[PDB]
Amino acid sequence: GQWDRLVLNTPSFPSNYWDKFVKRKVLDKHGDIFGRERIAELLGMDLAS
Amino acid sequence: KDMVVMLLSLLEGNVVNGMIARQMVDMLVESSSNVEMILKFFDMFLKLKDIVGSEAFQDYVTDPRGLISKKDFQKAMDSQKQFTGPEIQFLLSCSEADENEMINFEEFANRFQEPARDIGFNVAVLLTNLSEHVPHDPRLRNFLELAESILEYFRPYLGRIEIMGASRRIERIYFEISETNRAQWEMPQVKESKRQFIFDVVNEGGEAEKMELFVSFCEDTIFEMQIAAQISEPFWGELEVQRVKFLNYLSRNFYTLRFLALFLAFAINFILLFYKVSDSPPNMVYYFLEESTGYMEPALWCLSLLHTLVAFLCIIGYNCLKVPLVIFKREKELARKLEFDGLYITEQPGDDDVKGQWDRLVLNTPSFPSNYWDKFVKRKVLDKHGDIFGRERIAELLGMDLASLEITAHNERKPDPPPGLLTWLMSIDVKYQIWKFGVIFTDNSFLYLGWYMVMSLLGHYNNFFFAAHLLDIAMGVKTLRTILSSVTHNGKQLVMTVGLLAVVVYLYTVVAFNFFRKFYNKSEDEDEPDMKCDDMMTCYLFHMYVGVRAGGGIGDEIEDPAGDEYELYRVVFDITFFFFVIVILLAIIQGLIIDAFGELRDQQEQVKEDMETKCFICGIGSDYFDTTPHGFETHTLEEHNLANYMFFLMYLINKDETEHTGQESYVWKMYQERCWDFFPAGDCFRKQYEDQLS
Amino acid sequence: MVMSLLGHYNNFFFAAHLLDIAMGVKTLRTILSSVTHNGKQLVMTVGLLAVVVYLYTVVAFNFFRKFYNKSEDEDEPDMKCDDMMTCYLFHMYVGVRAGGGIGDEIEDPAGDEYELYRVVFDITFFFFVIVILLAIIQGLIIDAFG
Amino acid sequence: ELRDQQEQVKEDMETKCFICGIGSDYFDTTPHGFETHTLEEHNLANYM
Ligand SMILES: Nc1ncnc2c1ncn2[C@@H]1O[C@H](COP(=O)(O)OP(=O)(O)OP(=O)(O)O)[C@@H](O)[C@H]1O
Ligand SMILES: Nc1ncnc2c1ncn2[C@@H]1O[C@H](COP(=O)(O)OP(=O)(O)OP(=O)(O)O)[C@@H](O)[C@H]1O
Ligand SMILES: CCCn1c(=O)[nH]c(=O)c2[nH]cnc21
Ligand SMILES: [Ca+2]
Ligand SMILES: [Zn+2]
Ligand SMILES: [Zn+2]
Repeated sequence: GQWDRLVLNTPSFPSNYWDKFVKRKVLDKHGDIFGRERIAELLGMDLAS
Repeated sequence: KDMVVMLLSLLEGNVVNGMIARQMVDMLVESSSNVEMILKFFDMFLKLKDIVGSEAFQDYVTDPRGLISKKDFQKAMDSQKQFTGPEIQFLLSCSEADENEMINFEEFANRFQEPARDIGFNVAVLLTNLSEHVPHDPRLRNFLELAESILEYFRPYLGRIEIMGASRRIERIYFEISETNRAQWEMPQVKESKRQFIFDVVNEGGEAEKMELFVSFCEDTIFEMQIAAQISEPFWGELEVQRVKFLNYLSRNFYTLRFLALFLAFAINFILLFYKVSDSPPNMVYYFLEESTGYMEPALWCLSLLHTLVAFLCIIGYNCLKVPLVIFKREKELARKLEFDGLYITEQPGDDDVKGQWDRLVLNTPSFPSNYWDKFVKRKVLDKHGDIFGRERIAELLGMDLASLEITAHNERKPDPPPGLLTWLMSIDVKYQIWKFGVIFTDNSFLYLGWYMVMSLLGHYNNFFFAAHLLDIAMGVKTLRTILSSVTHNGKQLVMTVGLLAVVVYLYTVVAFNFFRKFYNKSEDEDEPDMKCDDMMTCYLFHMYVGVRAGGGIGDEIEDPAGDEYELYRVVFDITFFFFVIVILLAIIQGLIIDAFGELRDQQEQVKEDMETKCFICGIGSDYFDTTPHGFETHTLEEHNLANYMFFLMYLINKDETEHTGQESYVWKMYQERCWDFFPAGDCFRKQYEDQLS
Repeated sequence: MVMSLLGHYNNFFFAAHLLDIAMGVKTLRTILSSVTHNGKQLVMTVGLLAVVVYLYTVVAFNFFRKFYNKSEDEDEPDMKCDDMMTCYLFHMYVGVRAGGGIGDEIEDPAGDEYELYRVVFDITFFFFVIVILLAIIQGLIIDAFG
Repeated sequence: ELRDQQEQVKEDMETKCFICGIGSDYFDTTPHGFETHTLEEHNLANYM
């Protein structure tokens, strides 16, 4: 669990796993309570893009 | 809350799809709007409590003093998106904003929580009861959906059980569980005790006394919970408070002290490996350390002192932590025997029961119910058995003052003995203390720790006695306990096998002493002969010592019989010795150990299978429940969880009798009478309402 | 791969790759799994064996030193239990490997004031160490099979 | 073999009635049903 923190911010995270949209799904699920910008920083996401 | 209690009382003894429940649902439907308003009140404030702790809110709150402006609060609410605009306006109105429009969100959140918890819990109980007794009603499912947050919040605190009620019908009971009770239950020691109790009742437990054993386990667990609470941390009085602090610290850190003692013993023996013996100092030999550093002797001295100190502290920690449960259990069983069995009134122990004979001392003692709660057991016994066996006689047996019994009832008297050393000495009850000391010295763990302490003290006299404390690794490690238990399991059989081995060797020795003496010379020098079988005792010692240890038997040691008139007799002798003694008897030992392994394994496997296949309470199999998906899991977690029965017992004990409901009073009276018929056996709510539920 | 590369430096490192037969053969994996199943228990049993041998070594170092001379030449004596470390090594090395225990290796106590003490010492060593603890190992393996 | 013989005897006696052969489950449908059956209803000592 500590090691897996590195790959969260990586663009290539869902490289072998099919779901490429899991980051946006998590942002939708937990953005309101935990902050959209904060989730984006955690997951390497560019809110504008 | 009172009105909801009245409604729940109306629902007492309510069958599935009952008229009263359906009319309650109709009333709720008629009052739907106001019910929704109430649920919205509760959910708004519950959600606010978590939102204000949410960090996102902390992002919006910039002000150092912890206050949040009305505008920033509104922005945070809309960001969370869980609230509507009207709800945010209502929250702002309820906020006690100062003239600067600044709000203290902490107090705003904490204000309505505590007042509304009881009503929230009772509303959840009402809705749960109604849902379970009217399973198919969209009008009720809508209310439940509105109350989802409340039910989620109160889920850990809602305990449900099933009993056989006065109506010959299974009834579900809903009650409240305290967070402290749940935490104390979840403590690891309680879990280990639960595992041990389950293993015992499943491997060597009778179904008839299963519920009595379960109730006793619950009582003991409550007592341990009290002990844990007491020891838990948040000029004679000053000395007393530091003393209790020190004792509580020892009790809390008892196991760490045990591990520390083990580590110290290991270090001491590591050092002891370095001794050497020489005639000269560094006719009578000298034992001296050998080290280049030279710092090792004082280290050993210190380690010995610390080990002894830790042993003494472990004694104290045991006496403070675990002895009280021993005394509580012993007092409880004696009280129950007196009240119900009438042991010392009618039956009288057999004189084969040393414990029953020992317990006579404490009957007449004032301090008898010192650790056990019931202080009135003596008067109860006097009422029960006085007429047949004599009130004065019972009073003499139990140390009771018939006159003072009446005065205690007439009014309270205060004979204030201001605290003093002499007053404490008077308070000491010699007979009770002696009985208690006998109990403790009989306790095995106390004996082991005392042996530990004595061996450390002797180690100070001779440092090599510190090696015995390395045997504590057994008790330290569960794996070692299991391995040793494998041997102990068939230990009596092993001793009998050894005795048989001795007997067979004795017979072989007789045969040798009579017919085969010449072959037992163990001397090469012909002038001086050393005959081991010229005497029977020497021959027996020789056989038992060399032959058993040998792989081929005695024939390996004794002289070749080739070219002798008794050659065939001796080869039979030796081969039979080899086969019977070396092969079989040893093989018997190894097979006993192997069988012990399998027996322990199958015990654990059987316990696990019984717990996974059947309910501990009702005994109904997993198949019936699994007819419904996850049915057995739901049954063992919700319907018939034993933890919930324990929590119910605690809840009844804490609750006032006048507040008791009909179900609670029924179960309480049956518990006091020690009747366990209310426990559902062979029946369940599902089975009873099978057709109505579906 | 590393063992092969080291094998190029010294060809004898290629023997380690014969341990791959385990993973190659399912039967070998099952047999080895029988041991691994109770491996922790086996290690604990070995530790207990070491502890008991240590206790016996203490007893010998205190009371039975004279019996631990392993030299026939009287002029030069080789005493294995004049030091505790040497005595422990001697016990763990010879006694366990022996079938009758340490008594097989050390000198006959006949005609000595401590004869009965030593026969108890040797017989108890034999029964507790050689018979039981080993038997515990074999029973653990047997139980793993079942 | 001897161990499993004893265990099987004990399990058979605890699960089924010596007389009727009906299992403990049917009787335990009623609380303490098997105990009542083996002590009162179908006690072999009473037949003797
Ligand atoms: N009446 C019952 N109440 C509770 N559990 C029951 C009951 N009847 C059977 N069980 C079985 O007991 C199991 C309880 O879990 P278990 O004994 O594994 O302990 P635990 O509290 O979950 O934790 P741990 O495994 O750490 O000890 C349930 O999953 C179920 O299999
Ligand atoms: N028809 C039956 N009659 C009596 N016992 C039966 C019958 N069917 C099964 N049993 C089982 O036999 C048990 C009888 O008890 P058990 O065999 O342990 O001997 P006991 O007379 O109680 O005494 P002890 O254990 O000292 O021999 C009953 O508890 C029940 O488990
Ligand atoms: C551990 C003792 C707790 N307890 C109990 O187990 N049963 C009771 O009837 C009672 N009355 C007050 N305390 C009680
Ligand atoms: Ca009342
Ligand atoms: Zn059940
Ligand atoms: Zn029958």
